[PDB]
Amino acid sequence: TGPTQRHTYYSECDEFRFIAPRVLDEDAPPEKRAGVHDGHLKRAPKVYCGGDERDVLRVGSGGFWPRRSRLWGGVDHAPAGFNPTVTVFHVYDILENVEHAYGMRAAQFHARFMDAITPTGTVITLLGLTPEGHRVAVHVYGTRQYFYMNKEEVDRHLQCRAPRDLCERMAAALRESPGASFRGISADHFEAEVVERTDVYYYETRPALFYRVYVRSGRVLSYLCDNFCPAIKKYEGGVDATTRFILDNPGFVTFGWYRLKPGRNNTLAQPRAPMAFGTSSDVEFNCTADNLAIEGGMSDLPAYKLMCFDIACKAGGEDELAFPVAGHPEDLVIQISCLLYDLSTTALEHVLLFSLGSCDLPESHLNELAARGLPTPVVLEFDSEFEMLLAFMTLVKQYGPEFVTGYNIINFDWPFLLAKLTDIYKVPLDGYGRMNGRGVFRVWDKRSKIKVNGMVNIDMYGIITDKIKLSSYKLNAVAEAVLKDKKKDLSYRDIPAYYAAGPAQRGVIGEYCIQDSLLVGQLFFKFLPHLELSAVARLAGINITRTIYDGQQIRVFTCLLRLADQKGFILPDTQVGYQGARVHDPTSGFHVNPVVGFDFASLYPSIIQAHNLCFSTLSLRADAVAHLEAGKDYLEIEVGGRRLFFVKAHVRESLLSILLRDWLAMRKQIRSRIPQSSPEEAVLLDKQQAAIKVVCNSVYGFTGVQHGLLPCLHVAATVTTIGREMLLATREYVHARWAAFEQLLADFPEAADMRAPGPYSMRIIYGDTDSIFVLCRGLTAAGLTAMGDKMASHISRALFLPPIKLECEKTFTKLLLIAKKKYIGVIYGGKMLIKGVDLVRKNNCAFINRTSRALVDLLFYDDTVSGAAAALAERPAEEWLARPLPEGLQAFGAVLVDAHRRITDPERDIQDFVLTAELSRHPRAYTNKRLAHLTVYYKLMARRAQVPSIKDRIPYVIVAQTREVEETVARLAALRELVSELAEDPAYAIAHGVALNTDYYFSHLLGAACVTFKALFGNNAKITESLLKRFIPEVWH
DNA sequence: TGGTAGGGGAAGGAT
DNA sequence: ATCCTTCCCCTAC
Ligand SMILES: COc1cc(NC(=O)Cc2ccc(Br)cc2)ccc1C[C@H]1COC(=O)N1
Repeated sequence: TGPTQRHTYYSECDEFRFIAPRVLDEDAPPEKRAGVHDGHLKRAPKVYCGGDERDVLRVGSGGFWPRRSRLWGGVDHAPAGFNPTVTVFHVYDILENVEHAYGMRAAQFHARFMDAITPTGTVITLLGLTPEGHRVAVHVYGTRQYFYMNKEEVDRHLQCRAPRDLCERMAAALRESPGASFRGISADHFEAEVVERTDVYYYETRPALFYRVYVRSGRVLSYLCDNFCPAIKKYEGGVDATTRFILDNPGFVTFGWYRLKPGRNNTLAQPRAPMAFGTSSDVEFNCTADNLAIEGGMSDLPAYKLMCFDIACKAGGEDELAFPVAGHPEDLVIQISCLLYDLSTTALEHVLLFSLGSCDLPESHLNELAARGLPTPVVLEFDSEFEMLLAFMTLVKQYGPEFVTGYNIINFDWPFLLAKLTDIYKVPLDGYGRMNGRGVFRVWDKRSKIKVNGMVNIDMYGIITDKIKLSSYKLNAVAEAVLKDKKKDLSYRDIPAYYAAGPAQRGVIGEYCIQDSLLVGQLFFKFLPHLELSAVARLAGINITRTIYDGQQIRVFTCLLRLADQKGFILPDTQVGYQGARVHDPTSGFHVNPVVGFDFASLYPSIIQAHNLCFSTLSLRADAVAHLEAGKDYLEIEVGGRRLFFVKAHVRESLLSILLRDWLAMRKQIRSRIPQSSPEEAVLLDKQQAAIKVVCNSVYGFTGVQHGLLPCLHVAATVTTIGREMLLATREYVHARWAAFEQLLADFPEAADMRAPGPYSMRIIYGDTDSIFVLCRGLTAAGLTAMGDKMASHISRALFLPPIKLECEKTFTKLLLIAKKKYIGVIYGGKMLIKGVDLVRKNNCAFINRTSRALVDLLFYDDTVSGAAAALAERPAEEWLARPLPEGLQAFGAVLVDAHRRITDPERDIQDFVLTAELSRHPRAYTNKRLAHLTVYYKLMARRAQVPSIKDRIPYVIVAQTREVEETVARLAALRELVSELAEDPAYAIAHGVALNTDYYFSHLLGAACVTFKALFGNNAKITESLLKRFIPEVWH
């Protein structure tokens, strides 16, 4: 009969816009080859491979790429008698769409589903694979969204006193819509129960009656909540139908192994006829939700496919050396490297190279690849850009990669390709996902996102930005840093030349793209982001896509929604806040005596658990808790100049406390199975426990997001206030109970074998949020760890309710208290520890980092300069503006002056002198507008360079003042109409031979030394700079 | 729709 | 000139 849902992906083409560079035409004179052919053409799109040629949209007998498609434009390319009986299947993503009966009356659906989507119904599509390998999609009918409104509040406000009345009023209100979107919608299209529930906020809140309204269309529900009865609090109206499917059917997950089973009236699932399909899948099914169950024994991934891809483009305008722009039809997409792996076997299966102008890849590349067990690359030759892109999208639709990865493909590759397919060549994308049409293929620019239905996009860029700490995230730098495999860099400045020389010098470009994509693939399967995120999704009841791109809040919200709905609440729709921690004012300096480091194990979550903090256990009014005994039944606490009451556990158990306790016991359970488990299983177990730790640390934050979903800043500020009180109490306890060594020996008969020469003292020296650093003069750092363990156990037992726990983690031999939240120390195990200083701050140049590192390394791993710090301590350090520095410090001078050498002596690496700085916002919204990386940004923009994406790190260097520098400064100032305007791209400032500001980098090295070593001189900065000048020849001051 | 503390460097105004 | 403010980077919990 034909398809029931029109396939919008291109399967036929007779005429297209042909654009291609004239540089590829050899029979043209070398003078008539500069421009770029652009114009309409009326020929069937074709692709060349290995001397043979075939139409792009030709599918069947002979193909150049692999194909996993069945339907292709109403053609059933499946061997007749293809009726694989499906029992179990894995699910990775879930689609939420709408289906109307009038539309589907063509398709031969069972009566049940047509009843489920009578006027309109919401259908939940599970996408995945069978164990055999078949692509599968099961359509779940019956899922209904629903939301609550207070009955006593609606009855009186809408002058109605019955649920059918509410149905009438909602239907009517939807009729007189702006655009008459819902014409003819009547009251019988809604279901309205009356049910008893309790708002989640405040303990005083008692149950009441709420209308529950069921809705079949996300559009209808959205419009209702947005402008129905704006004066009436609406509950759980944001809960989408997928979340209802997961929560209301207990046990289901958003990622894992399901099984079809008999249903309520001995109902079986029904397979769809191919002409009814709505996905690029091999078999599809219709079922109600009771036809589903979970399969338990299954634990391993199925044959999901991962496409890693990178692109490379060339300009075409008057300046072919500038950076391309997808909006200009002259700049074109020249090459696309595309490699497909199997995710269950982590094995590369195919390599493909789309190219404008045929080529042959270099032989060194081919030999390396063929020798590394990899497959034989297959090049695809195209005459136009449209044919190349159309073939790429046809590959995407036919092979149907369930996962897609690359590097910075969110801010460059996909937006370029889709801007080409959209603005220039006018191509619909809604079918080029998993759905045959009406799908999702958008790209967004507090985070950039890429959402493709049935296609999981994981940009390894973000993965590395979160997991690895670097100064710049160029793919080669990341490769050398993580795999220790350096590969060739590339720039657009070199691409046109390599293209013009011919097929071999363009095959070089192909080698570069394929090496990039191989590297990305290696990173991917080292970090396994798919398994990590899939485990998070399974934990939070949220589909993998929203797991990646839609933030954290949604996860905690979904689990809390599950628990509250289970326990009789309903979450109300809402759609520097509170005093944080106090850093213990440290008395600075170098400490050589043993230092002990205590800290709490998950302080904030344990506070929540112990004191039963929750939305439902909080109260702002005394009369609410005036009927129970203070202290024994509730906790009174003053937070932010206001009294708060938290009813204790035995009155009303906290929702947050339950979530935390269950998650924790779950984590402990799965971690107790790591030993007696195969490493294959142990990777999955570790990803699982990682996800659990993530959401557990996500609770408190979720509570503190003012104007977020379900915020309650009272809980957050109570948490912080309790933490501060706990630290203060720990300090005062250690001071008062163990001031006398008599007591130490008393509690622990182990300080006998630990009494040191000097006098005995024990005082808290440092503290931050959940940490205590205690000085132990008069004690030997022998087993200070193993005795501090019994100490912290004693403190926890004697001071804090469970599950609050204090542990002893590290004991320092020497430690440098620099300033607040900044310190360096040497652990008793010989390991160094650096926190807060410019050492760890990846915004400084590698030279000053290495220098300051050597300085501190000397300060800790050289006995003479350590004794010299002790001698600086012997005296008040105030007098030393006229006194001489002890001999031990000599070494410093040496290193310092070596610096000067490396600064001015050429043949040094300029990359060893680059600064970095992240571009936070869109630059138009800025208060100073006079920043280094902003200057570099605007200069890069004027120069038609690579405009940096909206949130990367920009590198830069500092120029010295010249006549050209000041002249161009005045000229740019007049065009717009010394301070650190001397900032330049390392690229431009190396090829133009620009010289660095030698004074600035030495003056900073002196500044970082001043900041790091002000501690040893009573923490005075001016004094430290002055007596630092005593390590530098005065001809440099 | 990820929280509060921090320190220190760059730039600019006020004392 | 000296400070004193404010913004901005990136840390530590
Ligand atoms: C690493 O330290 C901390 C990180 C955080 N992070 C966040 O709150 C970020 C966040 C995540 C998710 C959502 Br939704 C909202 C915000 C909070 C407190 C501490 C302090 C420590 C001390 O004791 C703790 O339990 N955490």
